Amino acid sequence: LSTASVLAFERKLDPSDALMSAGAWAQRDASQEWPAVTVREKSVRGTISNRLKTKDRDPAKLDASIQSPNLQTVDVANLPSDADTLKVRFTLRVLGGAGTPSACNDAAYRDKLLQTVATYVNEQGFAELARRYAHNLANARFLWRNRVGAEAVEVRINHIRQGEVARTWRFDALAIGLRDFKADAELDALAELIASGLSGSGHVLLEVVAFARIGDGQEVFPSQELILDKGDKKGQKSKTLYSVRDAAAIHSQKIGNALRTIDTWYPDEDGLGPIAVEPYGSVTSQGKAYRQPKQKLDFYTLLDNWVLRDEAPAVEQQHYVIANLIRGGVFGE
Amino acid sequence: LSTASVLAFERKLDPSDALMSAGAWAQRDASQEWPAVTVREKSVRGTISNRLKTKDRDPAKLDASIQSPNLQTVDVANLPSDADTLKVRFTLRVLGGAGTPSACNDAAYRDKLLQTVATYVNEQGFAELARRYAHNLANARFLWRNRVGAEAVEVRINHIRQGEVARTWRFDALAIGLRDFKADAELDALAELIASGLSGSGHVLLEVVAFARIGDGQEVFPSQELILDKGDKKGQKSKTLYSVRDAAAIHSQKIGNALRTIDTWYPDEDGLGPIAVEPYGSVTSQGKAYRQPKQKLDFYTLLDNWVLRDEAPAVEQQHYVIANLIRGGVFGE
Amino acid sequence: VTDPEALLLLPRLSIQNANAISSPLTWGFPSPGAFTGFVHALQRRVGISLDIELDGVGIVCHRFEAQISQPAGKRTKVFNLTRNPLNRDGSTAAIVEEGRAHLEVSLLLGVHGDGLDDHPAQEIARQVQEQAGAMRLAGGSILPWCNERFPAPNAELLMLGGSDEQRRKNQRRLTRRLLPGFALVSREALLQQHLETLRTTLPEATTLDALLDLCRINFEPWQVRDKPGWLVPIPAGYNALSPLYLPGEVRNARDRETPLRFVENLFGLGEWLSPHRVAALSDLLWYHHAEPDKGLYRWSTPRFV
DNA sequence: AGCAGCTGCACCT
DNA sequence: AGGTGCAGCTGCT
RNA sequence: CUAAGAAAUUCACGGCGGGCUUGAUGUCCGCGUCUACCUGGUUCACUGCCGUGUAGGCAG
Repeated sequence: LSTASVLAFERKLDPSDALMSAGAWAQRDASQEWPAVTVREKSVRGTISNRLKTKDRDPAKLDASIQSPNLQTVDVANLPSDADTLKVRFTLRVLGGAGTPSACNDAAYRDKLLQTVATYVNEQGFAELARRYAHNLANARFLWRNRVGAEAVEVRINHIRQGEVARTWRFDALAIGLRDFKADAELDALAELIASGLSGSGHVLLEVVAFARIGDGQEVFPSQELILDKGDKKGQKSKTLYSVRDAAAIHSQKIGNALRTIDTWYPDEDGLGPIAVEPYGSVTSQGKAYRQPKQKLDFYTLLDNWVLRDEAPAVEQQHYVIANLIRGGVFGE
Repeated sequence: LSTASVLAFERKLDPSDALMSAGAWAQRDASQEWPAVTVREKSVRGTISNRLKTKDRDPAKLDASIQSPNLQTVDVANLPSDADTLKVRFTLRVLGGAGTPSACNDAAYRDKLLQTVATYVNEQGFAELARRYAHNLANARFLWRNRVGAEAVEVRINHIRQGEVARTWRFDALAIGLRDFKADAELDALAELIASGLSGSGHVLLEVVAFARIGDGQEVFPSQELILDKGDKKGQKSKTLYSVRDAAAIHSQKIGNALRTIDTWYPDEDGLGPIAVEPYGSVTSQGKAYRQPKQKLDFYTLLDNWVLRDEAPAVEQQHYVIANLIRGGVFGE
Repeated sequence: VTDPEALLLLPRLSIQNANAISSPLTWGFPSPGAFTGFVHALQRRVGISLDIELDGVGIVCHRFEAQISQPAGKRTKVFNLTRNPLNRDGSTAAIVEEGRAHLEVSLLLGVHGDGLDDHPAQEIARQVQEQAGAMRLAGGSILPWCNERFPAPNAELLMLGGSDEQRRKNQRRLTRRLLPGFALVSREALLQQHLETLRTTLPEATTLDALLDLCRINFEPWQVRDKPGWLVPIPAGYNALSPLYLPGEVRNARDRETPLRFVENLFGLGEWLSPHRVAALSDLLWYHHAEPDKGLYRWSTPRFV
């Protein structure tokens, strides 16, 4: 028995693009007609602040570079001067049926994998994973830089059963930290709903709205696009922000990456905090791979030891493997 | 007698390119001015997630590969943020005269083929194949990934005889599963209609519209294009969705492949579900060919045993070869 | 060669997945031989049973939509393909490139037989429409009726009937239904004229049909040498590479009851024009004729200017 | 008493 | 996201 | 009798870090817009009465 040649997993926990709108705090219950945060342009005169090559550290060349500065156009998004609260809204569907791949070659490999995940579900439910997902919804981690230095963050989560709301959760997202996973009754009820969605025993659709009290006219941070070339035929536009229908918006993969920031079992440390679940669980902001393949704690070696050779790892690493299965991806040769 | 050197069956069950649109649930009766779902672009930045070679498990090399960003441009298609229902509409014409090939070099072989399929219609009608095609139109199998995890799917089929609607069918596509084949009076009436269209007793025209209740602003999945790479050149857009006049669409052959998923008589198993009918019946998702030529259950040897050798196979294998006749093809040496 | 007694108008034919390449040199609109074969199969299917003959096609191409893409670092274009099913060993398939397209075209068909004699015009038009709503045109399916409820019925128009001024008024009111699209004609005379005035430098013929339909940028005596119309390459027809062959003597024929030959494509120049620029609406009818003593098997549109 | 197929291998730029 | 052939091969008789 | 006849692309993803664009300015001289017309084309389908009536008529 060997691993399959092609083997692919569709994602559970599908979010949408989060849209931004603006309003005043304590009108946030009437925040259905709040106007969108629009993306504008402004001019930026760039100074000289890079490290020099020290073949270019001659003072005459430096002053000649300072005398002629370069200029860009830059997309920017601010709150209005009369509104102090950013509202960010998206929808998230929890699907279930996490072990089944969407593509496979070997029948014996997918049957061994299916009974492996069946034994995992029978040992413990999705309660740890859904507890951590509900925590990452409770604290507003999906506000990436908009949460930083906010005065008050409040998350409203609506389980939507038919076209109307079935249940409502209200969270103070600054009390629920970004560091540890506590216990709370409403948080455990949300975790039970997410675990019921992940187990295939229901169809879970939630609407997540987050209100951050930042200040009047302050800068908000939508998702940022990719610029390949830049010339004078444009405005020397050097920064593009993502937008859905003239609304500053966040990419769906950004919200998804902030949802699955649950991995506290990586071997290097635990005082740093959780990271996102990746094969060779890596942080682009730190340029580093936790769970290196030289240690036996990346996703691929753990999966191959669990399925092929029946070496079941510790329950923390089993949580990590099933989290990587819910995350989805292309796993094969 | 021998096989003709050319053999060419024109396809029946011609579908159209299914166009997508969006709106709210319980407005689906007035869903004629529903706006089209459009294809946007966005940027993705990923990490290293695939399997590394055993020579490339070096941790310094892994960190040095991580510290170079991985950026793609991706075509995406979403629902609007105030619509939760995807509407997929296509037209399907049934022609009839399922026996006659478009080309046959041997005259006596085509006469033996014509009386063979004539005797097949005389033995029983198309009602097995017609009931299975009406099942695949009843459950929304043509919603390929859009059906997965949907809240409520609902199919409306309008038979149009003249310029106006002759008859209407209304189905809850989630009650009708994808595994078994039931019997229902409306479903059997549609089966009679498509059987009479297949028998050459008319030219049936159908308009099929499927409403899936996914969620507000969620992602839909149209067809993807085939772009062969410009290898020694710049990087390309790494996903391209199909669109007909700025409306996200599913390919015609994708709907056709979803329609003829009727074959529950392949020898390997019977609980894995129906597959699409083709000679050496092979699914691309499993990557493995059922109905191998080393067993005598593929299309070519069954056709040669029924026509040339006059060994009539079992009634489900006659159903299989009749479905391969309706499917069409270019057969010969 | 034969002036039609009447014209039938296939009003707005939408076609999905039609063949785009249609030639080893062109890739755009399909060849006119496809439309001539369409009306010959239509005459075989419903034309014979009505004491009607059909002779030619006029084509106007209301809209075009090719399934192509430009590969992001080049100025050329590639075709979008389909995923064929797997081989019998389940490995993969062999990629053969085909070019699909979407078309909106109208057809002008000439009639000589007992048109208004045996049957009225409305029933003839309706059953020819019903016959053409069950076949395929150029490798791609005729897309059936959708929420276009207006453009359904045809107009069987008698050519020489009525007064000559009334003839011009009814052909103008039929041209009023052919406004958005641009009709297609053959331009062999313009090809030979430019071939003769180019032969003052060098005697080559394919280099003419190269130089006729590109953007020639001539230096300052920066200008662009321009033709007054929309000159395109077309597959002009077939010229035989072989003598005649009996129905049995070649293996793997389409039928053992019809003679066979090996052929090559002759290429010529066509032209897209506005339909108001032609005064006689029977000038646009593409006839295909055989000269079987040699290989010259032609589609053109004679009696046009 | 062979036959036909069949799989597999190799070529090659 | 190759066509080809042919050497060898299996074989059971 | 149509370079005919046949076809599933597809699974997954964090683009963000930061910035002073500034100084200075005379828009201005001159000019013939005229001649001639039916708003009615039934153009206000109204107001009130007898009659249980919306059925039917009346009076100005």
